[PDB]
This record gives sequence, structure tokens and C-alpha cells, in this order.
Amino acid sequence: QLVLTQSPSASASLGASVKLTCTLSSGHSNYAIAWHQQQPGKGPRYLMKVNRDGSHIRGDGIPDRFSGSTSGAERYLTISSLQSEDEADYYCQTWGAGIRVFGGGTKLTVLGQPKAAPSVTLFPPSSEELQANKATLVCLISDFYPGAVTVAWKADGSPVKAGVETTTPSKQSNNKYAASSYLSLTPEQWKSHRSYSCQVTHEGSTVEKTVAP
Amino acid sequence: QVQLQESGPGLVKPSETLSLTCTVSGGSISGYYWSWIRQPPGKGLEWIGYIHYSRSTNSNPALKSRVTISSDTSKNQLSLRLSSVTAADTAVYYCARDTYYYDSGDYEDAFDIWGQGTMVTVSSASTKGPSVFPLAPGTAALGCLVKDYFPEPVTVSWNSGALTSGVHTFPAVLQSSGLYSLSSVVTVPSSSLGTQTYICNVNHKPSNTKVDKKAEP
Ligand SMILES: CC(=O)N[C@@H]1[C@@H](O)[C@H](O)[C@@H](CO)O[C@H]1O
Repeated sequence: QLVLTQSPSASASLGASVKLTCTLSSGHSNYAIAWHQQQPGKGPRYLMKVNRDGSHIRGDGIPDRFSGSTSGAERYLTISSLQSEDEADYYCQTWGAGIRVFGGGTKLTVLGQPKAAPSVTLFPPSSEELQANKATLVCLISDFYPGAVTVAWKADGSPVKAGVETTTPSKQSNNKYAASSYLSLTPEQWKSHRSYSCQVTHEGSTVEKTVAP
Repeated sequence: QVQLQESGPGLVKPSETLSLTCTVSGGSISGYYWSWIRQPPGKGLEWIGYIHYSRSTNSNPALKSRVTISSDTSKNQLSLRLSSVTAADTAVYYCARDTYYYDSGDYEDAFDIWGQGTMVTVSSASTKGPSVFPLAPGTAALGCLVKDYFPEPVTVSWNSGALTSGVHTFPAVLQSSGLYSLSSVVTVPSSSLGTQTYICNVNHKPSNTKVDKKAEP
């Protein structure tokens, strides 16, 4: 059966090169492939076709930092001068008789990007939401790298664990991370405390924001 | 300038038939194979099948008993029908332009243009439009909180699309109710707060909901 084998992840430093690999099953070792890129949150886009003879043809608009090559049953995508936007999932794909097949995808991490401390904004429940007899506190965590944080909520200094939802950090258009945490309360709970706080820990340092009814 | 656009219901019940269309603009569907592909949330790409308007159609061996792909030359459209759906069919569905066949019968393999994708959720739950609340504000953050909608997705733009810089729309959170919520935020200069207005435009196509909300100081 026609199989394209990709390992699930690869890693290299900002500004370095990386060579992603796709291996064809032995009965199809002379096939051409296509490489596709899927940046976080987006649909796929075509990068290039890599031919059996080692030649490759990039899609229109694809940077020349992307190149392709071949060795036996192996098909390669080499990305040079790695930039933050190259963090993406890369899929190889081929053409058989009456069938097309994708590899499992390779997630590329680009290491060593500039460190950035989070900017935290804490929003109280809006008057409109309180008039709808609901209350959400929204803790916005912006512009940080690397992309891992922990969040702790408190009510008048006592920890609050119930009703907390926190998103996995997502890359912003400026290539730094953002994340959000929500604390769900009743209006009566909101109005009963002197204040609520959101504490964000990033790389061993904490940033705290407080709001009051 | 060939572009592909998928469309179809965003919500179907288990055992129903999912029906999608792929409309091609900027070029004809003639001569090419056109493929359907899907991606369950957080998973890889799966080829569903393809069609050439005069040559052949075929589908993935694992889906073939449920897959029917067709074409409509007058509408410049491809279609996918997937019968007897279950939660395993919840996915973003794409079409793509595939191999070109010359009328000599020779060909050049390709897979070079993708559509934008359309999200389909298989569930017996009913559609629900969102409630939108402002997040009121030398930089400041402001935003909109988009609560309690189903299914995904919602789109959020700012100032009717005129504001695209400090904008970030977050991944949705799945509530224990089975509904989704998200927020969208913008970082603006503090000096603009007393003069520039900021209005989020929330679109939820599955419920045909459209809401504008001003985030005012
Ligand atoms: C329409 C179609 O599937 N054409 C395929 C072609 O893409 C593939 O390169 C070749 C492999 O031998 O087999 C043909 O049947």
C-alpha cells in the first residue's frame, strides 16, 4: 500500500536550517510528492512539488528559503534562515492510481526566539453582562515568549479554582503569544468581594492585576 | 487568480447526510481533477476523494461506501455527499485543485490550490447564536466577549474590517453547557481612546447572527 511516513515533529533554532523528511513506501519509491504548509489557525497552502529526479518547483509566492530534494525513497523539504512564521505543520502528499495520500504531518518548532514578558489586562464584568444577570472576569495575557504561562485567580486574596477556563497560548500576528483566562461568577458573588485578582506566572516571574466592583 | 470556496451546513445530526459544495472562481473546472480533504480538529489531513468532470471519480477506500462526489459544469462547482455521519466526521472540509489531464490523455500531477475550508460539526444539539458583551478599555486593551454559541466558528472583525493590527481573536472555550465562548481583543494607542471608536463585528453563520458592539471607555 502507498504510505508516506513523516515523524511528528522537528526542531531547530531561529536563523538555522532544518531538513524535514518524508519517506515513500518501497513499491512507490520513484513517486513525486508535494509539500504543504499549515500555519497555526490557517488552512493549508501548497509549497512545492519535488520530482523523482531531485528537481523541485515552488508554488507562486513561496519564498526561496524553501527548497526540495530527493534521495532514494526519501523526499526532503529544506527551510533555510528559519523565521518565527515557519512554525507550522508540514504535510507531504503524493498521487497514486485512483488515490491520493498524505503523510501524518510534521510540526516544526523554531527555538530561541526573543524572550518577552506578558502584558496583563483584567476586565471586570461589563454592565451589559451584569444586566443579563451573569458575570465573567476576563484576564487577557498578551505579547509573551516562550508560550507557556500559568494563571491563578484570587477573591480577596483567597484562591479561586472553580469556574476557571484558560486557553492554550496562541501565536499572535506579531509572532508573540497571547492567552486568555475566564473566571465565571454570579453577579452576587462579584459584588460581595472587595476585589478579584489574576496572577500570571511566566518564566518564574509573576504579574498581578486586580479589579474591584 | 483561481480561487476555491467551500460551503455547506455547519451542523448535521448523527446519521444524516453531509452535503458540501466547492465553487471555483477565476477559472474553469474543466481539465482538472478536484480533490476533497478533511481535517478533524487537532489532527492530520485525510484525502476523501476526487472528481474530473469527464474522466473518473474515486474515493478513499475507508470512506468509499459513504462518499459520493459530483460536478456541475454550469455552476463551476464540485460537490461532496457523505452519508450516515457520526462524530468521527466532525472536521474542517477542504477542496483543492489536483492533476491536470491534457486531451491527449497525458497529465501533470499537481495539488496546488486549496480552498479556505468549511467547518462541520456532527451533533444533535441545536444551533445557538452568541451573546456579545464589550470589554471596555501609552497603550490600552479593549475587546469583545462572545458567549454561548454553537457550533463553531464565529468570526470577529473590528471597525468593519478597517482595523487589522493589534487584533487577536482567541480560541474558543467549550463550556460544560456544550456551548462555546471566545474573546477578541485589540491593543490601541491610549491617545486614540477619546476619539477613535472601536466596534467589534461578530458573525455566526450557522445561526445567521450578526452583532456589532462598541467597546467604549
Ligand atoms: C487520475 C489519477 O489518479 N491519475 C494517477 C496519477 O495521478 C498517478 O501519478 C499515476 C501513478 O501511476 O496513476 C494515475 O492513475
